[PDB]
Amino acid sequence: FSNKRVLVEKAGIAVMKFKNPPVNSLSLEFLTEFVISLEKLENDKSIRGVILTSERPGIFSAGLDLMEMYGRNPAHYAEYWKAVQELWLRLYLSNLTLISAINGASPAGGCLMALTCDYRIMADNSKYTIGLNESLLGIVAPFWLKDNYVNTIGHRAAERALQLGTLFPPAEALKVGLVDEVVPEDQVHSKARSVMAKWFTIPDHSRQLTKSMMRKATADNLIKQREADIQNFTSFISRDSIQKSLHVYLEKLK
Amino acid sequence: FSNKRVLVEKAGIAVMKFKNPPVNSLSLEFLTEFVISLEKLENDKSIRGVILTSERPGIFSAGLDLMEMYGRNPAHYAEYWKAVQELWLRLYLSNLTLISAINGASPAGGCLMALTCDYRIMADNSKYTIGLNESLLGIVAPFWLKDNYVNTIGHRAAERALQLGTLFPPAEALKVGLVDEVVPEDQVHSKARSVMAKWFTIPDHSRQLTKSMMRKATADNLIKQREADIQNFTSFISRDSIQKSLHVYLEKLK
Amino acid sequence: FSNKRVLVEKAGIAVMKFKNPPVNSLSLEFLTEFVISLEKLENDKSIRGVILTSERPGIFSAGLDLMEMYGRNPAHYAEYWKAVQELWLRLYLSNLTLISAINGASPAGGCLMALTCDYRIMADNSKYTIGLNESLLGIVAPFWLKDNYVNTIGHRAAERALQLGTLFPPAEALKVGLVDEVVPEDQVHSKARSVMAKWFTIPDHSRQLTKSMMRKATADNLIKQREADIQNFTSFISRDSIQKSLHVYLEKLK
Ligand SMILES: [Zn+2]
Ligand SMILES: [Zn+2]
Ligand SMILES: [Zn+2]
Ligand SMILES: [Zn+2]
Ligand SMILES: [Zn+2]
Ligand SMILES: [Zn+2]
Ligand SMILES: [Zn+2]
Ligand SMILES: [Zn+2]
Ligand SMILES: [Zn+2]
Repeated sequence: FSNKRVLVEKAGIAVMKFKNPPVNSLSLEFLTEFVISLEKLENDKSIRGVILTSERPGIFSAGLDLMEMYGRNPAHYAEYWKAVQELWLRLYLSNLTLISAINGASPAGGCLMALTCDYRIMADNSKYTIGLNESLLGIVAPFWLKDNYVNTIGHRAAERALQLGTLFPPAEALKVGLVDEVVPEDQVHSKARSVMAKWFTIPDHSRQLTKSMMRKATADNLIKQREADIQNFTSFISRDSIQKSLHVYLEKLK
Repeated sequence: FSNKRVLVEKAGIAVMKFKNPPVNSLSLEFLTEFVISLEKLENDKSIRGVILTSERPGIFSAGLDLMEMYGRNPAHYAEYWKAVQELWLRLYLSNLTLISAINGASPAGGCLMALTCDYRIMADNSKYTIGLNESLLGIVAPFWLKDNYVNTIGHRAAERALQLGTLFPPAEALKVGLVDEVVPEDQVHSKARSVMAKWFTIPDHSRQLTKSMMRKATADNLIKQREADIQNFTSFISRDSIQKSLHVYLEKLK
Repeated sequence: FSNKRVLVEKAGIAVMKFKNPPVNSLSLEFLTEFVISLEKLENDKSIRGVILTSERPGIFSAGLDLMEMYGRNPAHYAEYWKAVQELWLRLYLSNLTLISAINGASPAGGCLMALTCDYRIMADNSKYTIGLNESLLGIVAPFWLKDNYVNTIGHRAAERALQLGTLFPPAEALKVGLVDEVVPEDQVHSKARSVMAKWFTIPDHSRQLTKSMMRKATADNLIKQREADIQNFTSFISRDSIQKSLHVYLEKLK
């Protein structure tokens, strides 16, 4: 384990901690190290579950790094987007039991990792909000992430949240079903362990087949047109009008 | 704007008011004027959102005009049904932000317009009920409208509501998620404006792409078999047994 | 009516009572008699609705009889599974109004019958739990049953419940929408009759077309690959590793 941008720690439970300050942005390095490390954990027969969390409280993950997609060549965008898809595909289809101990704000990209988990626990910190606010950035959530959201909080709620780019604070996220539980910040990790222990009481093979059964359609919808999705992101992101608002948004970030 | 059956009024917000008393029935004239007017509003770059409402409080819309489909020739039915599909397709796929200020009873057809909106606000008048009660009329909601309903209140609730032809009063409609908000009658229009203002804080292009993304599948399911849907309505509606109950239902309306 | 494993009793309402103690297991005999009897009721123009229930309070149905699928030849498994599909297809697609008066525990298979009904009423007995706990048995709910569950309590809830094999007691089942109503045990049957009476106020033809419309996609997904589903069950069930856990589970049942 590189243990550079993501620390992997540790019965049958491993913890992956985002270590990419200031805001655990999803850089290409990060996306790459995450998948590679996730794979080692999956082939490690002694690991049955994984808890995802930020090593630094405050921000779970700010999501994609806008810089990775500004003033770059098409080949890079293609490579980049493929890595984002990969991250989603590997998490969403993982045979491990995944639990998000959301100990910080988790907008857009950060929210996708949480959405791929089998259970989501959030810190009762009013400053922490989770949701897909792409629309506000002049961007739009990819169809597959959208389906993942729909499968989580319902089609109607997703329709409103995605268009308004809604970011839900703890109580609201719980009410809409975006998170499954809200506990005081200091209990988030221990609760993740409690819940994890329960999932471990489930025979691995049948749990995994059930999970696979629940998600194949959603994943397959992406896998069958992966190249087309990459081409579309490259086209859309390369547009001067969109490249532009990607600058005004970055500058306002100063 | 004809401003005959539908009044179009008026920053970036236009209001379309049903003006087809006694019950704002969805006559062919009405369906036709509505689409034509809606189109002018969509190509009017100064209009970003539209609030739908009855110019006369009490009845939002009674839905289709049963007379338009009794003792008519197949060619008429085909033409009629095509206009109903059109009304749904244009509203459901509109790039404008649509908000229903439901200031009256809104059964069947009236409910479809509300279901196509991006947000639904209803007057807290116990006499106002909204829902798809086709089954009671011996009729059945079209598959696409059914999918729209399913996407709104869930498959299970829709299954019950559509079979029982349930009409929900304010509190109930809110509880099932059919409407997003319930306010005192006199505040319905102002609230529609408040909410609308918020949606306007969302960059138009990304909001529109998101919306389009959420609804294409549903709409496309109709577009790919539009002619077949028209043929089916014509067959089903032309049946003597169904034409019959369409008389006993009309007579009881005296 | 054989009236051996299932008693058929009786305006326009018939009652089918599971009579296969000790636990109303879904034996092949039972599955066969149920379908045959259900068919007589459907072709009996004087019967419009059917209430399902256990003649013996305590256990609605324990679901499939594990013995029917241990140490058997492939031809039997194929025959068996075809009968399970049949039971689901006939109930799910029935033109009759089906109401489950759940007067006992209803795990796995028992839960499938309840899920196929148009309305579910449960006895307020804390000892009664309903849900699909296949995963715990080292088994997994078939895709079609999974879709039926998803259509009932939502995709997210189903994902959790199916993986954890959750069994919901009355209050919990009501909260998740698995059951539509919870009444004191002694009122279950009378309530089933009350509700049934209401569904009868709905014109049969339009109710049936609506229902058919709501469920064809789900059913058709199975019908188009029925043989493949049978082959898969036979393969999966025949595996020595799965045949094994099917013994350790049976032995622990002593
Ligand atoms: Zn590159
Ligand atoms: Zn800790
Ligand atoms: Zn610690
Ligand atoms: Zn005509
Ligand atoms: Zn007004
Ligand atoms: Zn006014
Ligand atoms: Zn046999
Ligand atoms: Zn009784
Ligand atoms: Zn009795």
